[PDB]
Amino acid sequence: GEHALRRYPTGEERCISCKLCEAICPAQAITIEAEEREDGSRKTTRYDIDMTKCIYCGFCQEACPVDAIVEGPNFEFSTETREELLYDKQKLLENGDKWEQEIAANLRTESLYR
Amino acid sequence: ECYNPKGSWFNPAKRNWKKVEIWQPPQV
Amino acid sequence: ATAPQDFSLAMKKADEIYSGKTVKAGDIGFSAGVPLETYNRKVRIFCPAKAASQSGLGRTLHPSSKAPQWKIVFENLSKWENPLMGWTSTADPLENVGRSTLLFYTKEEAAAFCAKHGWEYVVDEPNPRKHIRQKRYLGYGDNYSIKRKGVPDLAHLPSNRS
Amino acid sequence: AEKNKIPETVGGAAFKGDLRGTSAVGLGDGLYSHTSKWMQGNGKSPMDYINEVEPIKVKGLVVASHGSDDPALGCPVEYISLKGTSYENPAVCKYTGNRYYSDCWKHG
Amino acid sequence: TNSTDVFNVHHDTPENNKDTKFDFTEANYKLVNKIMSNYPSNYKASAMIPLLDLAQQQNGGVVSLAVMNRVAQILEVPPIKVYEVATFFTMFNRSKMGKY
Amino acid sequence: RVTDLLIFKGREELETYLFMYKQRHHAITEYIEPYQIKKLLIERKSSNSAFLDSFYEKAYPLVHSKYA
Amino acid sequence: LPADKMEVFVNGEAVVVPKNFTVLQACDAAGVDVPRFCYHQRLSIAGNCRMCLVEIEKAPKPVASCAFPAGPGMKIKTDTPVIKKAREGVMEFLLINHPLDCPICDQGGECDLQDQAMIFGSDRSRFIEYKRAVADKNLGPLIKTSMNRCIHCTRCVRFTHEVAGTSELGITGRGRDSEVGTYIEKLHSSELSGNVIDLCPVGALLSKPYAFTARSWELKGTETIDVSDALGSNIKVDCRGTEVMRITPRLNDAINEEWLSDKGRFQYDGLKRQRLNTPLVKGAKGLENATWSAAFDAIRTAIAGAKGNELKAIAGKLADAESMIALKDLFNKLGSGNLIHEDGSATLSADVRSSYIANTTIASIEKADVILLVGTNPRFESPVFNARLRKVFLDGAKVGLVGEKVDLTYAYQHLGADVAALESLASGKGAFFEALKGAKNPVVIVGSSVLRRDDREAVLKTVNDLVDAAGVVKEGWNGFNVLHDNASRVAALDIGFVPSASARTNPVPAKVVYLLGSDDFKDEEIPADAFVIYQGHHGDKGAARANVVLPGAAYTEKASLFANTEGRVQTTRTAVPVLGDAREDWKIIRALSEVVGQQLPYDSQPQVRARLAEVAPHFAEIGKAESALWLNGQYFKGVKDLVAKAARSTASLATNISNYYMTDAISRASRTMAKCTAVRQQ
Amino acid sequence: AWKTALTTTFQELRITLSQSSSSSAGAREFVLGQYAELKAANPLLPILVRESNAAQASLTARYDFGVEKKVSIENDSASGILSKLEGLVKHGQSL
Amino acid sequence: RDHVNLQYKTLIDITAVDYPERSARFEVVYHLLSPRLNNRIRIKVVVDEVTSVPSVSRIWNAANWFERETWDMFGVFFSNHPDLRRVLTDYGFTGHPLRKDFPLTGYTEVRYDYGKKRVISEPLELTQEFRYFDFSSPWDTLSR
Ligand code: SF4
Ligand code: SF4
Ligand code: SF4
Ligand code: SF4
Ligand code: FES
Ligand SMILES: [Zn+2]
Repeated sequence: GEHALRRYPTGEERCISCKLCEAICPAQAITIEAEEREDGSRKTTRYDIDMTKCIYCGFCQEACPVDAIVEGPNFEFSTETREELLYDKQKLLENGDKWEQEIAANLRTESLYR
Repeated sequence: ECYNPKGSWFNPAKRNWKKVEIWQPPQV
Repeated sequence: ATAPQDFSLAMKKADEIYSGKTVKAGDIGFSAGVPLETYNRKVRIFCPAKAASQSGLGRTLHPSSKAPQWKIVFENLSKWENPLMGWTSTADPLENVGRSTLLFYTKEEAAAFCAKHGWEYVVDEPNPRKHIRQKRYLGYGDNYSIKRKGVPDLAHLPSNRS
Repeated sequence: AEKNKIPETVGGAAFKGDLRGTSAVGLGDGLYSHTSKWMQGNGKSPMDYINEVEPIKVKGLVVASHGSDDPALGCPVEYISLKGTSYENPAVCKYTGNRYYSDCWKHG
Repeated sequence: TNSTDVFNVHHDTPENNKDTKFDFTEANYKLVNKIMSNYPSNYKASAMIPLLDLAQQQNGGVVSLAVMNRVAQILEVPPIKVYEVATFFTMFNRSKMGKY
Repeated sequence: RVTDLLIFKGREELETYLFMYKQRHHAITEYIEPYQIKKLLIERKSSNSAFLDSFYEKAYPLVHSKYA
Repeated sequence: LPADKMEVFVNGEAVVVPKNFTVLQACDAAGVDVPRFCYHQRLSIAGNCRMCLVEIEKAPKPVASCAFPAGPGMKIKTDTPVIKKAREGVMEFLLINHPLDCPICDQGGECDLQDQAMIFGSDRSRFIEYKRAVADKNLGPLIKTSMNRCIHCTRCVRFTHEVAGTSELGITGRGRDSEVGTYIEKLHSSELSGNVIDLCPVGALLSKPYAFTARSWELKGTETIDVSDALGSNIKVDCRGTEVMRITPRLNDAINEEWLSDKGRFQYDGLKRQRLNTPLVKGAKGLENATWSAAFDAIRTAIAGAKGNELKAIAGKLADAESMIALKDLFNKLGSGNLIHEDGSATLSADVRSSYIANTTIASIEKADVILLVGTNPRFESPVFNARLRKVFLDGAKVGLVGEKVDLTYAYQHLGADVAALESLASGKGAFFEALKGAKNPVVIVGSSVLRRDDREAVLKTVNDLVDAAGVVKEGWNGFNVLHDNASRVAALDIGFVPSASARTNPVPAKVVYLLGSDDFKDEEIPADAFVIYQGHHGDKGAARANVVLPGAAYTEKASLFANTEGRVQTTRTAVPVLGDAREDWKIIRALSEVVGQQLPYDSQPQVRARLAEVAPHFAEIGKAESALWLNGQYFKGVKDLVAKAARSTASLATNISNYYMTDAISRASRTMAKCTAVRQQ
Repeated sequence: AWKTALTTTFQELRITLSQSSSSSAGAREFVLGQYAELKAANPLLPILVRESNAAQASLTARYDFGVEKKVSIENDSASGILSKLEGLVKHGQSL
Repeated sequence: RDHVNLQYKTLIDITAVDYPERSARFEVVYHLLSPRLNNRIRIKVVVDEVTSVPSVSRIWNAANWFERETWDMFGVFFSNHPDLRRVLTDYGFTGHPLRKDFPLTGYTEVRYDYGKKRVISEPLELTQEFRYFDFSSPWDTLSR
């Protein structure tokens, strides 16, 4: 369903800007640009997904090595303007925060199979 | 009317995503 | 350099058996049906040089390489940033076609294609790569040669000292 | 000031005085911090979260870091050198940002 | 259960650091000259190990950074070579050593 | 041969209108409107040469201009 | 098999190779590609990685191709199953202790280790033990270290010793805990430091400025040249969208073997800062936004007042051939001959090409037996050129310097520090003179400092006296070379961008000064009441003193011609589009020519190139260096009275480059260069 | 005589020639024999000798205000080269 | 089709492949089925832009639309075709899209204008350009 960037339990984002999800995206819906953070971490300065270009294949969730990007269980995300459907890093992180427990339970169940 | 992109007119600090800093002429 | 000895054999054989009929330069471009201002664009026919990060010779024009390595590329045009999302916007229809799909085995093939469509072209030959080691380190033995500091002076010998 | 300052790294996972790898994003807008470029609010940043977490003492000269507690539900396994590490200057997991330090090298 | 040296890089210590000065004593320097005479003049770097052993014996059993730099200056070689040789071999102790 | 192909394609263009494949608005947009626009156009004869005008207009002359 | 050539069999196919090749060289000649990690063409053979193992029927066990000499009638098998198994085993040993850092490694899309793992390795592992761990250390502002990812090849150490010559890196340790780096905390001092990053196969050494910013597949590469100095190093500029992300060298054995200096590699940072985007016209409120027409109108009103030599042109370090020929034609049409170059060697004669170019090609300096460096610090002027002089020093060439004592990587004989020593050497009183005379291939290199000297004529006459006495110029070998520190100097001399007879004879206070990218002008050049037009791409000392500022494209944004110190004409490409309301410089000058009432004939880039071909035929031969007829002696016979007129100065032959990292406007804008300068000055 | 007057007449003088060619042999003789004398008479005048292998021999003089007159010097003896330069000087006098 | 031993009663499809490196760019491919032999055969005719291929519709009625599609996508003319017309592309389309020299996005774009109450075609502008990711390895050998 709706995409969501995830955080570690400490509150640090899981994303390490490998940029594999952008390379595997069949529709080219993900644009990523990154930098070195002041502490020294490899972190993204931009992570936006076009939900009017997404095909919800789930390939990006497959390619991510740290489980940073997941397709959440939410299918109620219609909008009244197309601009609200161009997600960005802050919106994706907020969506990950809102659905954290459900996503974690689904991932714990799914880990057994794969 | 809660979420809009950062380049939107509604955004408090609207962003022009220019990747080059421009020289500011000296005063007077 | 020996032979691929695979489907490329039949590929080359289909090439040498068959041939194309000669037409005046630029006539096919009218048959193509694309905007005629496309052929006003200038063409550069070049082979990419090797990336400095990697030491593989596949991308270079080397006897190891069996893939087409000569590209037709068009000149770069204006690019801007989307005011809303900062995406890179363009108006160039021919931005990625030449890099992505226009691959040719030989420079004359790309020149023939350009002359057939009517594109003006400039062919740039790659800088020659010769795998010649320098005389100082021509071989592994040269690393431990007397060249480093000269023949050992024997004036330190006890017989020579006394 | 930030307009003419050299981009520098605080040094948690880097050194105190190094250059910071920087792209040109935000250069026109006037933002020169990593978090400013992507967060427009005044809330707590994830870097503020990771700084709040304290370094953890371990035994040995190498610690295996899987990010999370379960190996297959976190970062790839990583082996971090604990030599020359203390509470003030801990080693860092690049994937997670967790900080570690050990006293074993001092023969303890 | 690691031995004296756990570091293959220089660990700054109040005893061992850049300001520390080591030089051969005059008698030890005469021994240095006799040691060097055994090897050809142009290939003078051949004496690196005997000189490092002599400096270790003089300095109480520790090969410090000043010792390595002094040996490198005497042999007219880049200091990294003396660092590499002092790190390769076992007898060279680069940490403080006891009486025995 | 190229002439033959071009003639066949032009015959196709005629047949589209003749067989009602294309519509009235297509004919308005692609033929009648531009021709009428050209007649209604008033322009000042530019004293600047062709180079100066394109130089003032854009950096890359090869890129098209819309709504000129 | 003519003489030196032998025959070898590789996989049952006959290959004819010289006797001095190895097994790997013949395998490359055969079209077979052997897996390598530690072997490098321009570095000493190591043989440590053991990934090149092939089979020789004569030998019982597999041999390393890189270090095995090939023999007549040798049969080489690179596809035997034993070799496949050995390749897989070596790959396993390479990967057992490698960190699982592929997502966070900046070598992710460009790693030799990954690619050879896929091609020549197994798909699965059997290692369950603890991996080795290393603690990284600072090597400077430009190099990032992840020594855990380090496979113990010796490419960085061999480069630092043989090529760079700072000899700072080594393998300290024994066995598995052996580590690479300075044992002490030291920062890599060579200006060729960036090359270790490219030489590193497995991302252990990485570029700190280009850290976590992009991946390889995202970048579009355009092959262009470096204007940082007059070497004209061939580079590949990688761009994402409208941003240049990184600059890396290209192979050109003629000029830059495969090495790039740090300034050229890391000056792209200053291409995003202090940029000029719009025309600016001065008012009471200062420089303000203006359209192209308004700026041209102001320039027209200014030029109307000035007449003849009152119009003055100063070209910059980064001006290209087309903009300079445009400005030359426009100002000659207006009636001015006051065309000078900012360097300070304005009056240097452009009459004979042999006088101001390196007549010996850069490649041919390899064959030099004795080299004399006059008033030049080749390290600062061109680090890669100093690398080649180091290569010839390694062969056994004897090098003498007649300038100030400088820290060249190699050892040299200090002949003297002042002009009088060169005078004595030219007269024939010197042991080094008897070495220059004896040598079969003598090379004399004169630096740009001698050209920017108030007594350049007599110093050049003394150098020519030495040339004639020692016979460095002979049939089949011209040993006279002049090294330049700027890209635009040789082109400006070639086109004829030199003050005219009237300008030198009767100096006229300039009323309008045109700056073609000149931010290094001497302050006396502008009379301080002149109307200054600055055309350029960064805001610097030039733009601050401008009544009208005309934005122009940079070397990354324009297709322009530059001439090397050897005179080889090379051309740039448009890597990224032009920013804002800026234009190509020759188009700006031609538009201004139309505005002012003297329209220039050319209206297209090929027409400009044809005009360049007319003014100098070699400009038509892009990519080829043209030989120069040795006319230097006739020139000095011509200028007899003038060289007598030239006096003596109380200055010693020395470089004019105070700080190497900042020498032009782009470098001064760069933040990375500022950090490098601060690190050196501490 | 007229060799003194090149400076007054010409703003610059260009001698294009081929490095090794039969057509440019006369130009090579002209440049390697009279260039020193012409420079001695006109020290401050820029006489630019530019050469390429495929270059076609020519003698070009630039007068005031950018007026340029090109004279082909191909397959002409060194004396003819001198005559052609004299004609260029006379043409400059006409202006 | 009609040989007793070889009875390829069916034409599965007709296709063309553009090879710009070759002088004879287009390779027209015919795929057939013999139900009796339970076998598939592939027939290739190598042509260029100017030459034409005789229509085989009289042998197999299914060919008509397949040859019309080949004409539309690649520009290969088929002689004696009953009515050779474009099938897939928009009315008024003159370019042949599957040619390797045709841009992926094309040359024109379609929008409705309020001023002229018509849907109109305009030159292409892209808000976000197509990003070509070059994944090729130097060490690869399978590339021919
Ligand atoms: S689900 Fe598929 S299309 Fe959507 S963002 Fe992920 S990879 Fe791209
Ligand atoms: S979301 Fe996952 S795959 Fe995408 S950049 Fe971040 S870590 Fe890489
Ligand atoms: S060096 Fe190569 S294999 Fe090792 S972590 Fe980096 S990308 Fe992965
Ligand atoms: S840092 Fe790179 S070049 Fe140096 S030894 Fe390690 S892998 Fe080799
Ligand atoms: S390449 Fe020969 S052993 Fe490494
Ligand atoms: Zn971890």
